[PDB]
Amino acid sequence: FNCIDWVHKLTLEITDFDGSVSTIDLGASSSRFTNWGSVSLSLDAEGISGSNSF
Amino acid sequence: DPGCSELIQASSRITTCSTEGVNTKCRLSGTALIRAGSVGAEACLMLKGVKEDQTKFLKIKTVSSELSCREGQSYWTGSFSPKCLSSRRCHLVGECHVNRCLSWRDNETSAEFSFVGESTTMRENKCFEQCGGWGCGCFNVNPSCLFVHTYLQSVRKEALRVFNCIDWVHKLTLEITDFDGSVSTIDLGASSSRFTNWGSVSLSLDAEGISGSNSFSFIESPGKGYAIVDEPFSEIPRQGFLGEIRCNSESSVLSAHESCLRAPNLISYKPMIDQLECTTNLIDPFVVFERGSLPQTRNDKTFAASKGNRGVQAFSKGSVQADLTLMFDNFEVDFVGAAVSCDAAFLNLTGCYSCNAGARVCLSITSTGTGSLSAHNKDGSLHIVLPSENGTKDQCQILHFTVPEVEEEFMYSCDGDERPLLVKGTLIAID
Amino acid sequence: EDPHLRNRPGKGHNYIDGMTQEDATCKPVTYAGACSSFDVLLEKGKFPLFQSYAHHRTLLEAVHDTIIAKADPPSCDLQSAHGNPCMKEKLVMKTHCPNDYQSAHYLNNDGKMASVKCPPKYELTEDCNFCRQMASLKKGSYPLQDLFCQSSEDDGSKLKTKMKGVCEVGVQALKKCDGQLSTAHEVVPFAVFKNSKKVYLDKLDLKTEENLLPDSFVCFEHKGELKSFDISQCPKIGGHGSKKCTGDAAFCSAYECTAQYANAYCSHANGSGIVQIQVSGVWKKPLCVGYERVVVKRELS
Repeated sequence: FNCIDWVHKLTLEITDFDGSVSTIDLGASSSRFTNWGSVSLSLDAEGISGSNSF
Repeated sequence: DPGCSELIQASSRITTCSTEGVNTKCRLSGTALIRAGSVGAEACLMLKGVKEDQTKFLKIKTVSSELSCREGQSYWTGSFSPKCLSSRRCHLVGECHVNRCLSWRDNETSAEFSFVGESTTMRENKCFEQCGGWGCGCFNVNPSCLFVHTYLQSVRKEALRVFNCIDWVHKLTLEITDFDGSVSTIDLGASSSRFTNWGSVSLSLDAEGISGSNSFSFIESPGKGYAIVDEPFSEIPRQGFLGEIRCNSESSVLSAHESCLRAPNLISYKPMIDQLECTTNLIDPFVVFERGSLPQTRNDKTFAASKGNRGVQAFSKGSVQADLTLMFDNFEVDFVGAAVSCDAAFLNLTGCYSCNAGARVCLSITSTGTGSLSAHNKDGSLHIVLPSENGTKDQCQILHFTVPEVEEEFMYSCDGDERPLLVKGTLIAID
Repeated sequence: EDPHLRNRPGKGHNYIDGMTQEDATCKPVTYAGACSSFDVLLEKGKFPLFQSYAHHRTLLEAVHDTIIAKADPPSCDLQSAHGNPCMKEKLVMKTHCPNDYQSAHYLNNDGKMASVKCPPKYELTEDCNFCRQMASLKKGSYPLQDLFCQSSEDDGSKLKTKMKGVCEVGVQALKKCDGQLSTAHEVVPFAVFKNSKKVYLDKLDLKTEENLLPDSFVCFEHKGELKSFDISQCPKIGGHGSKKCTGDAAFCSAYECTAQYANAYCSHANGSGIVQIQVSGVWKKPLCVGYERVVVKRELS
């Protein structure tokens, strides 16, 4: 396979208020689904250009 | 304290009157031109009946100089998060087939998720190929299918209507006072036309006009402030730019209706036998909304929201040079011929001469009832008209002069009889 | 929300003095009986106003509700000579009306219900000016204009007709036109307040505020096929009534409901509530808003 763009993914281990541990991940502007609602990465200023030729 | 400044007399070409029950009912039908005032100054067209005391007033107060924006192409955007629903089924059972799951249509509803319903919520149907045999969860050697029923849900509790501007319309908010006493507030922008009960008003001459707004898009928020974006407006709902998942109304965004537009094939998928991680990559409008929240100055102006009416405006630091056009649609103006009398007194005089701001005057009008005062000099340079009331009241209006040493005797009349009145005061040079 | 356009709240009377020959099948108005003064209002695709305001009163029911006065005489005789007061007010109403009729009610200048009459044996013509000889004859009254009625006690006697660009409409002498005028036939709506005048409407601005009102619910029956019954017999919260009635959250949220023990099913209506008007830039609550097709004399150079 190939890669059209390098998505800056950040593996976050969100801990709830009661103490529930949930490990998720957020990249660029992707959203997930947690027990407390939803979360998504906002600002992103990190990337690698030239990925189609690999 | 600020009152009428540009005081002109109506021509007799469109002025008529008819006595009905000892009541001169003046009627106007035509088009008149009046000079617009500056910030604080007012303008009114004085009516002349069949005698001296019969004189009304149509004073119009100018609030401030506003620069409204012209809207056009807009859309309702918002954030959304997909909800993937995976259900792996072995081959030769139900609808799990090797030649059907690959070329699966989007409009067709799968049997593994047909219990949801054919609602207006944004949905889509996919079809992935998995493995077969006892290595994952089947009985035949043929690969199994993966029925996917992903539906979109609204994330943000509010929607935004991103619009754009093509030209800055110089709008002047006016508070027109009718002849009977009904006060109405309207607005005139560049060449706008607003119909009233006594006719219609329109703006003719314009001055301020910011050119260069086609490469800037605005963001409107219901109930809160506005915003500004430093990029040209986008119309094609593509990926990357603002407006990937748009709609046409607030209910279509808060409830995710099928009438909204979106880019084909935009929801990613991660098939993991029985697991599924569907997600999107849409730009959050609240990021630019927070990074560019008004007030945001540009070049040499100040962009802000409006007060009362919804719409983007702009503030400038220039003068007020415009001409108001009045129109009368046969509006009957009655006035009793038995007017009351009253006496006036001088108070103070502070302002400027030979300027658009003029100079305010203080006059103590003491009468016995609600009437109208009319004052005129000798050389025919100025004219004072103040609505008389009952008791000792403080009145006055804007009086422009051409000499800092103001010294001219005025003769005021409330019901026909004239009385002398000398005024004085110093002024400053205001250009 | 079953469409029931036969239940009439309040009195439900449709008759005028001098011609009370329809008090058997129209007093009150129910499912049984045949009255030409109510059956013509249920036409399909003809009277959208009465279909929209189904659970509201009309004009005759408003007169019989002791909330508005009637004209004098209430039934002008079109057969007598030496003229009649009901001539200059109806002659300007150039409208179409079927034959086999004997009466026609409308609104005059003083805000009163002015109607005509036809003694036996005379029937109305195509215009309704004179009465001619005559098949069954509809002894009721054909409504020449479409309007509704409701309960309102808001003050507004000093508010007259406020029109712009029209010097004379219908028969009333509004503003004085010193120049010329053009005679045309247009449809101009009108309105009426509590003891006022026939206030015509230039900008029709109406709204419906649907609220928990007793006239916004229809009760059914329990057999063991759901026919209507009555709404004034259902018990209330803290009050007393006849047979117990139940329903959904709207009927049980305001009244008393026992579901299984109840013997009636009260459901919510459709298109009924507080209706206000926007005249002179202010919101008011009138008695009935309607329209007509009369002679409109606008301004002309």
